[PDB]
This record gives sequence, C-alpha cells and structure tokens, in this order.
Amino acid sequence: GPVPSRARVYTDVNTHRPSEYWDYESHVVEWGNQDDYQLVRKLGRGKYSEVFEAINITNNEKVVVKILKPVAAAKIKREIKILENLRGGPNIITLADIVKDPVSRTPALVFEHVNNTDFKQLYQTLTDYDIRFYMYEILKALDYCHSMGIMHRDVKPHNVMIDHEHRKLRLIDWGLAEFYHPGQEYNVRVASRYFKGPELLVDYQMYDYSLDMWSLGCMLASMIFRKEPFFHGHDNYDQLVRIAKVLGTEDLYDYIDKYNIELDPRFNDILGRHSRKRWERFVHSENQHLVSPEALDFLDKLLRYDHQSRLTAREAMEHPYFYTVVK
Ligand SMILES: Nc1ncnc2c1ncn2[C@@H]1O[C@H](COP(=O)(O)OP(=O)(O)OP(=O)(O)O)[C@@H](O)[C@H]1O
Repeated sequence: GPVPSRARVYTDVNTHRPSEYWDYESHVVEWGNQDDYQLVRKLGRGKYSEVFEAINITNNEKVVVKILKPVAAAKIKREIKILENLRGGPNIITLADIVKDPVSRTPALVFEHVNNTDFKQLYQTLTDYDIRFYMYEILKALDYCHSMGIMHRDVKPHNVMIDHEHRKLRLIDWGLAEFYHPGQEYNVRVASRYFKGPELLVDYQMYDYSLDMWSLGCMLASMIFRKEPFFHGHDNYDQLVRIAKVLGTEDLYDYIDKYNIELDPRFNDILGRHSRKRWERFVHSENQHLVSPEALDFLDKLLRYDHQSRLTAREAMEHPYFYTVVK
C-alpha cells in the first residue's frame, strides 16, 4: 500500500510534551462568565459556528464571539486546546475566554477583536513590499504553530486578518487545526478547494505541517500574479488537473510513484499530459510590479507536489525574497 511519511522538522514535539498538551479529549475547560459579553452584531455564519462582534463590558473593549453549533464535541475540545497551547504566540489570534452561550447552550469562544481591512481591498492594494512584509508575518505564525506540534490545515485569505493601519496580522480559525503525530493518518477533507495540497487531492493521509506551506504558496501565487485563486478547479478532481497544467504531470506521477499512491482511476480520463510551465509564463503588464526573481524562486520552492520537498516555515523565512523586509 502507500509508503509512510514523516515531517522533516518538529517530528517528535508532541511525544516529548506531557499527554495533557495534545490529549485534547481529557482537557477540562475553564468556563468564563457569559454576562461579561454583550453581543453587538452578527458578522457571519459558517458550517460550525455563528460569529458576532461583541463588547466585553468589564473593560469596554471589542471582542469576537464564535458560538459553536451543537455538533462534534471532540472537534470543539481540539480547537480550544490548540488555541490555549498557542496563546501569546506571534500573530496567533488570542482566545480571550470560553463561555456557555445562554441561548444555544453550546460553547462560545471569545477572541480578541481585529479591526481587519476588507479582503478584496487587501488583495487589490498590497504593494510588492507589503506582500513580502505580510508573508513574513504569516510565516512567524506558521513556524510558531508547527514548532508547537500543530498544523493549521485551513490557511487561506479569509483566515488571515490584517489590520493594515497598524500593520498587524493574525492567523485565525483553528477549528480544522490538528496535533501532528508521526505516522498518523489524517482526514484529507480539510482546507478549502483552491488551497488543498496535492497530498489531499490524491488521498495521501500521512501528511504534516508542509500542507500549510502549499496553502501559503497558493496565496503567494495569487498575490504576485493577480489571479484569484491561482489554481481554479471546478471541483476536487479538476483542482489537481489545474495544478498539473502548471507543475506538469511527470513530477505528479513521480510523487505518486514515490509514496506508492493508488491514484483514483477517475483521473485517467482528465489529467492528460502536461509539462511544467516556467513561472515567467504567468507574468504580464498588470502584475510585473509584484514579480521579482526572488519572488519566483521562493514560490517555486513552496509549490512542489512532494510535501517533503517544500521549504519549511523557518527555511522560508531565510529566503532572499525577505531580505528587503525591515527586521
Ligand atoms: N477576531 C476577529 N476579529 C474580527 N473579525 C473577525 C474575527 N474572527 C472572525 N471575524 C470575522 O467574522 C466573520 C465570520 O463569518 P464567516 O466565517 O461566515 O466568514 P468568512 O470569512 O467568509 O468565512 P469562510 O470564507 O472561511 O467560510 C468574518 O467576516 C471574519 O472576518
């Protein structure tokens, strides 16, 4: 069957920590007082929660309340434990409190409020310097959570909040995040379609932190080339075809061969044969101001089929693309 794989960094972080760190099921939630929070307005509703802007009336500060849906109790405890483990980490959203909602009778996560700039506005206006600056800020968050034995698994534009005024970034929505345990087989039905790593698309379950680096590469490609999303699949199958049209089918088949993966036969009639396109093929007069040889070399090293061959977050932070960013 498939050949096993393990992360090339932070492999045994969870083995060397007490069981309390990663055994989220045995975690006892410390409950705050729901009366401290007054809901102001509904911000949205996803598949697992309803999100509200609120005020913490004990300090008159703005907060965000995520009222969880009454499903998957283990999922709730996993997110809480991950948020708690990462609290205070660079560019990680701060979990301020956990309260029992009086209406839903489910847990409600209270986060620090980020006065975030519109996502469309962010994509349309970031300069070359700001893409490098913000990419470096995302890498601080990823290296931290990976160093803490956690993979985010849902890295995408909507989960990266930027307060462009204070040049502040926060990585949010840790509801799909997981503890990395070498040898563990994970659910491939994670991340959003356009940001899914080839490991997910070919149904390779023994993946690791490097899935987040593929997602980050998809963001980078969309930002530097002004193509939202960069890999625009009609569904999860066409998603791999879109990748193959850029990276080529030869390296895809080498990746499937190496890990001894049984590719879904439905790909036989749609993958075709494609050669890698040189990154300069995607450069045009409307995006040339965001492209440099350093941007292309950095992107090239993130968007690789073989998850073991991608730059880790720390290696990515050493890249020449970031030499111009003030540190
Ligand atoms: N800490 C926070 N500070 C400010 N706004 C937040 C915070 N956490 C979440 N939000 C905002 O609350 C809303 C949550 O609603 P929702 O999850 O449905 O939107 P979304 O970003 O389109 O999600 P997705 O695209 O992942 O499905 C979003 O507009 C999000 O930007």
